[PDB]
Amino acid sequence: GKVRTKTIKRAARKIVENNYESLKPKDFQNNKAICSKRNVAIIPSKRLRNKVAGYVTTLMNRVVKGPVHGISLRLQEEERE
RNA sequence: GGGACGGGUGAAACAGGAUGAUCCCGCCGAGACCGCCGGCCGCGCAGGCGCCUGCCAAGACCGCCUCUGUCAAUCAAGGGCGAAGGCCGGGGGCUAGAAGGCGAUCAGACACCACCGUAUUCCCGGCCGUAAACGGUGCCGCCCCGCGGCCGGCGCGCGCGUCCCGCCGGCCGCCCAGGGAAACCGGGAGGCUCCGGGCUCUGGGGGGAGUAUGGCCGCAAGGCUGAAACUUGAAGGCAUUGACGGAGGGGUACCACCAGACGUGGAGUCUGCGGCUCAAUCUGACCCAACGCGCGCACCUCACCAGGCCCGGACGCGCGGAGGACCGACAGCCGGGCGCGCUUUCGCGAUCGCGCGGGCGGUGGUGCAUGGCCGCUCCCAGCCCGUGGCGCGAGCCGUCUGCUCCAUUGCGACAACGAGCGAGACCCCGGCCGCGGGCGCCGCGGGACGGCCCGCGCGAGCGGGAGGACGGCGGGGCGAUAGCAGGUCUGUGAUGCCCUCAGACGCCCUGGGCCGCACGCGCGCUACACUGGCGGGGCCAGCCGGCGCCCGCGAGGACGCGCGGAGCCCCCGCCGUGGCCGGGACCGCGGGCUGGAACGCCCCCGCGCACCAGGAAUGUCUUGUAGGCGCCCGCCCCCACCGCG
Ligand SMILES: CC[C@H]1CN2CCc3cc(OC)c(OC)cc3[C@@H]2C[C@@H]1C[C@H]1NCCc2cc(OC)c(OC)cc21
Ligand SMILES: [Mg+2]
Ligand SMILES: [Mg+2]
Ligand SMILES: [Mg+2]
Ligand SMILES: [Mg+2]
Ligand SMILES: [Mg+2]
Repeated sequence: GKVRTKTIKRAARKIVENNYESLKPKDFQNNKAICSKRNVAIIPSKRLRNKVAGYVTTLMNRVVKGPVHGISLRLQEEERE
């Protein structure tokens, strides 16, 4: 499985926009661990958790290098003028 | 001049060439025709119109404080012009080319393709008078959204450009209203059921039939005009959804191909399927999507054939019955046998007997009356809902002519917005690691996620390299909407309606048959040998699993207890290319097992069929895979060339 279904992407986007300060991209361990938290998000199945975490890391580094539309980063401070 | 082919086709073959072709070059003759410029340019009443030079007459448009004064529009009759082909009489003869000839293609080809070639194509004079002669839209006249291009003429403005602002006329494109059955028109096909500007022509369901008979015209071919009888229930127009296409564009798959591998069809044989035979050889299914499939047929299984027992007829109503309803039997004959039948005479006692209503039962029929279960479409990626919008409407958008994915899987848009099903996720199995427990290795968890690096791409995602037990859908299960006259009434206390119901299609018993064989083929098995056959020896599997002693050559047999695994292969020798020690079909004595009963199955001696690698055709397959080798379960009294593993 390489193409990721819609559910993965939508939930991953929600997670990033919600928990951004504690998702360091480029690692598959931190993000998996954080997604394990129920205060963060709940995954019924192991494989789904790994899949979601992987997409979350790829989205997070894509964003840290160049933020995207549809994901809110509160960057006004450096673009509010 | 030079020296061997040239022509033509998808590929070829007829015609041409040492009598020098094809090719190069120069000259000569004749007759057609008028290119690239050439056009949402133009002219003309239409048909139609393209070399240079000269001559002749003509025409529309524009400009005008020119002239006349209703002189106009449309039109049967009548007159004139009129593509191409065709005809008459004269000229001319190069290309092409009806007819004709010939070579190919084809089952045929007198057609499409190739080659030769008459009339014709050209000019003069004259007939004919037809075309999808189409803008499939008659002529005159009025009003009418907006934008724009080109042609001709004239005027205004300036910074004088072949500038831009206008007017008339012409040729075009898009288009709001409006119109329409709609396609579409909008310089009208508008101003019209709110249905009257003027003139002429045509039509009244489809065929018969533009035919017959008359008339006029013409050399002719033919043109103009133009019925009836009879027959028929639809024929047609515009548009929607599907299916199909020897239509185009994107994709995809060893049930498709490339590259290979292993095979089948050639023999012998197991089995099933048609045909023949019999008393019966019981039946279902016939391209994918019937033919080792409806889970192993001596009796049952079993319907089919030859024969025979029994009522095992509930429950109600009417009549009879213990002064005796119904039921069994020793002995002798006929009967495969039975108190089956008969011949004498004993026994039993209401568990009922006859009729009428009313049952149960039945591998009997319709799978085209049905339920249920499968097969196929489908080893697919597709299917729909609420609100909203477009159309009179069936319907359309949502649900994608962009880029990606094996995938309506995703990125990014858009009169659509928002959800759902299928796909994924999901469950079983195996590879690595940990904990716990442990008669027997079996319970709970981690781990792999396109995660890291480098290239690209906004994007999702593609290519390469690592590290790791494993790297990119590892093998299976589940399986959308809608549908089929697919199979099944012979799987069932699943069933409607038919047929059978006391000489039974009920149930049971003895036999036979389903295996019978001039022949056609479907899935398989054994071989055609030296990469081998025989003998002796050594040795390791998993689904899982039972052994000792003694007789017997072996298959097997009598005892007694709980204990236990192979072929290929490797080593040593013989055989030595001979249908031979390859091959083991077929057949004759014999010894055993199961079973009430061998037609069934094993072992021993003997005989030793075809087969020398298999035509036209055709099937399957990408890693622990094909192929080769063997081992257990299923149905099973005995037996596996079958099927699941
Ligand atoms: C009109 C002549 C026909 C003669 N043949 C028959 C055999 C044949 C075999 C071919 O396979 C190689 C072939 O490929 C081009 C052509 C032929 C010709 C076919 C001719 C039939 C003709 N009409 C049908 C379709 C067709 C297609 C063609 O392909 C272009 C073609 O080539 C000239 C001719 C034809
Ligand atoms: Mg002519
Ligand atoms: Mg007309
Ligand atoms: Mg009217
Ligand atoms: Mg009418
Ligand atoms: Mg009519």
